[PDB]
Amino acid sequence: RMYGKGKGISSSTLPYKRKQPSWLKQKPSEIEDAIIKLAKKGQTPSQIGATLRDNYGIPQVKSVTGNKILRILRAQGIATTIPEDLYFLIKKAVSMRKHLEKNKKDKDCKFRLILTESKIHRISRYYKRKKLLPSNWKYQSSTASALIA
Amino acid sequence: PKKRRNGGRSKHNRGHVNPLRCSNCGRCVPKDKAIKRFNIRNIVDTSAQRDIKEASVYSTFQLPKLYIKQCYCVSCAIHSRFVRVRSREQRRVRK
Amino acid sequence: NPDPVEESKKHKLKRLIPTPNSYFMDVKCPGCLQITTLFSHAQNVVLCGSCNIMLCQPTGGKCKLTEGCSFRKKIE
Amino acid sequence: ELVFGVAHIFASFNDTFIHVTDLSGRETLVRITGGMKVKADRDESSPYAAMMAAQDVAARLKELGVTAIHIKLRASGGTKSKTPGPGAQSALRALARSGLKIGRIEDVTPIPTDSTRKKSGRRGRRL
Amino acid sequence: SRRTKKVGLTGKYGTRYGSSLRKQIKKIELMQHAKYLCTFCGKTATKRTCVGIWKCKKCKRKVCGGAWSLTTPAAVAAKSTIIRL
Amino acid sequence: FTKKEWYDLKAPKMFLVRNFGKTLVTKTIGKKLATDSLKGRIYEVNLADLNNDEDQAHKKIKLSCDHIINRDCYTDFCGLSITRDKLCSLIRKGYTLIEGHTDVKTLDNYHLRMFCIAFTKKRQNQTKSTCYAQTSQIKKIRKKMVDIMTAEASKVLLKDLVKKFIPESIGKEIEKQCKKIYPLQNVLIRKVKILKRPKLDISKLMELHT
Amino acid sequence: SAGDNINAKLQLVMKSGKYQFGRKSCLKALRTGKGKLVIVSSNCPSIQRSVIEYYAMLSKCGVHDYHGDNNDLGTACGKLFRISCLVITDVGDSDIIK
RNA sequence: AGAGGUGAAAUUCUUAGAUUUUCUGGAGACGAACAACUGCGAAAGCAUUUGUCUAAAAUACUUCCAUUAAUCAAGAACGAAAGUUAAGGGAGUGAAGACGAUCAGAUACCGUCGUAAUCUUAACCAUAAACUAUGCCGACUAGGUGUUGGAUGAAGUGCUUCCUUCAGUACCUUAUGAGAAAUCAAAGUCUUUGGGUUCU
RNA sequence: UAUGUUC
Repeated sequence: RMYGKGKGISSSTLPYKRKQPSWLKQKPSEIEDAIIKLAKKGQTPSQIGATLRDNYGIPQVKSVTGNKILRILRAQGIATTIPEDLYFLIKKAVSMRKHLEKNKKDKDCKFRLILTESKIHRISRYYKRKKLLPSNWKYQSSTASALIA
Repeated sequence: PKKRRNGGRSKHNRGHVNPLRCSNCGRCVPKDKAIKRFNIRNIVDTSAQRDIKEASVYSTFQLPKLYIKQCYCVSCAIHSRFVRVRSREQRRVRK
Repeated sequence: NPDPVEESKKHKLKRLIPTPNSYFMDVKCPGCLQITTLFSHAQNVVLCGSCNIMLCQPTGGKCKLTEGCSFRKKIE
Repeated sequence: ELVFGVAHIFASFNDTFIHVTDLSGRETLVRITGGMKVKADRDESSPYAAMMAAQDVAARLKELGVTAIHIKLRASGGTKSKTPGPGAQSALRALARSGLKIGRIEDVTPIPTDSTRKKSGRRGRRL
Repeated sequence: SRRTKKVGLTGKYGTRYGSSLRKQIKKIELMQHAKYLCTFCGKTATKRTCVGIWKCKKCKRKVCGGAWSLTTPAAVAAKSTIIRL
Repeated sequence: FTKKEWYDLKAPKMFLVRNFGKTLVTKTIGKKLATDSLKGRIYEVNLADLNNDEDQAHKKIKLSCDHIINRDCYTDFCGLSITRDKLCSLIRKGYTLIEGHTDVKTLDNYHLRMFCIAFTKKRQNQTKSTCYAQTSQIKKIRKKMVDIMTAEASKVLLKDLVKKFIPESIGKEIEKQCKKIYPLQNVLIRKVKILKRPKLDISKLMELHT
Repeated sequence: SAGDNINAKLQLVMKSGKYQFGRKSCLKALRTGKGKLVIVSSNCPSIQRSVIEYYAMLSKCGVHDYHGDNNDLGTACGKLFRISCLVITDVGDSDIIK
């Protein structure tokens, strides 16, 4: 774990079968359109995959079609300018700062906000080392509330 | 050289334990370290029981008990004989 | 002797060959005769195809399903 | 006919108060304590002092008219001590042997749900 | 560049009066001369006009507040108790 | 003293003995009418002595002298509490105790504060050493007991609330309502106190005395 | 979680649909009847809020009292200026209609 | 007519009614019993109810990204108690101090009283035997008894227990493992000496 | 659970 203690090995393990499940006679001719419609209706790719697994019964979009969900979203041009995890971290930091402004006596909240901003800086450094984020992206803490956009 | 494995108290996964006060001397002692004795005693001895039950009414009177629950520091417990010094090998045994 | 091990079902996830414990099932409500796909350990609420009814309640585990009906694995 | 009073017994490692009042707790009938039955400036808490303290109040109650008594046992206070002093034993004993009837018995020592700081420092009494 | 290390706005007093007195007056002059949030227009533009009067530059609306701040903790708490009911 | 005269004490109609005790005051050397001294006197008397049954020996009722005629005081319900020895007896290590309190008003505008206590159960097939309940379960139990107390004290008058205090009809209801969430052993209304009472109505006091 | 959902729907409409913020634009839009929903900040001056409400009642357009002031409404819309008044000429793929 | 207090006393309160009994109102602090070799937190620490805000962890996942990570000089946040500053509070306790005792002396231990402090708010201070005297991350090595939080499967009566497992958290035994030993399931896998890293 | 030095 990045901060604190606890190994917490809870996760999801993909099946050995890499290919599309045999019982799925469904055709991949419209699964990408389904995810595109879902993203248009407004869903982050994580919950797009979750909704696809639950309500559509088509696990491992990568197995159904040899291309992964955020990748097809980018290929269609729908993908957001800020990656999902970084945006969620920014939202958490914005909420925490909004709370702290009212309660400056919340030392624990201040500490965890420092931790969250450290994570934000590390992951933004990674994303701008890749070309997934503009080189001038900084995350100043003043206008992050509207930076979600 | 670390007389006891537990350090003389029962603190684990914990930073601080609020202290209580010795019933005998009033010393501050951590709650996990204090020697606790829950005394459920008779209000009187057997002879006084035999006196006041027959001097009482309802013909079935049962005397109430006294629930004390004292706590002592190490020095007071040792002096009042609630705990013994014990031998090194016997020091491990609790019950 | 860890190569031909066989009774590792009770072994925790990520055993010698990591395989998920979840699966997919087809559900049929009595008197409704409908076909739909469902995920064990589902996290959302699902509705039937023929007649809109409740099927499973998303909990921390394998859901609760309904009192009756027939649910069968989709494994081949 | 049976007429009832309430004897508050106060045993606090010093003089044993024996305080008979009426049922309401006001209009006290007699209050003897243990400091008048002994004149050694000590033994105020003694079983012997409590014994005479109790038979004196028993005689006064006999002459006053009340014949049955409800015990209200009390030990020091919320901050000082929780156990009754040596005099409670003999107070109850002598009240029983005096011939006046005894009804219900209750401990009413003030028990602090709070924890106001008790005397002596964090190192306690060193004697 | 940075002009005074620590005296800030109290640099106007030079060396006169005690350092403790100057620090005490700095603490309260900082909030006496600050702009506050005008809850009627949402623009942080209400400044002190006289000792207890605070006027918004945009609304031109003025409220009764503290001597050195727009609100005081005692008044805020009293309003909180009143608005609880 | 010689200038003190006995007075009789009466109990409300819903109790059994109806005469529990005698009180004494001073004579009326008139600046004090020697009746205002008696008025507003609280008498703490056991339910066992008020109902002639040993089963209720753990509850004591407070009766407040409210009206005096001739030589007998009449009194009225002023509060109740369970005894210290029983309270300590029903507290043991290895169980979690749940306490709750609520403020209610009867149909007679009798403002009461009631404190109830409860403990968890071992049940039969536990084969464990502790019966601790989770904090969420404790919160649910406390909310349930507060709601039950407020409902069963608000729907009725004061006299019938006192009457139902005797069989501990509220502890049984809390038991049967919390059975389905977490089993509870002996749970009772530990204490009831009167926060405020309406203006004295001698008419109502007498129709409840008769 | 009472303002978060409406903020998310606002995010969706700013992304997808077309809108207009400002008193004059909203008044004109729902004068011509192109307004599907109007959002009023809690900070809106009383007279102008009443004007908006009367106009929308006339035009059969819904009004939503935003929980924040014009400052929070601006950030919710993603702008760096106070809004205090929103009109949505058409909803994108957002469920702000129900 | 004594009450406090003590080893015994005395200082102290007390016919103007002390102590004691009962009731009413106010005040400040505290939150017993439950309460544990139990829980949470980076540590300091955190225990009356309820509400709101806020975060964390484990578990479950055929959800997403795909190396984004480990440890870290400088640098930064927090940091018991005491102490400092300014308002408030001020019951109880009580560094100083004043008495009464004890003693050869007693400026101490004991007793009576008592200022600062303790509490709240806003700032400083940055220290503790701040201790499991044991840096953090990773792999491997053994049986049992528990216990906390989830998840899995089955069974006495819609409801309770047992099985498996994950993550905590202790304890017992065992070492042809270690160690100077006390002891240690890590303080082991080290002259058969090298997984990574910081500090001393 | 009075006090009780030094070699």
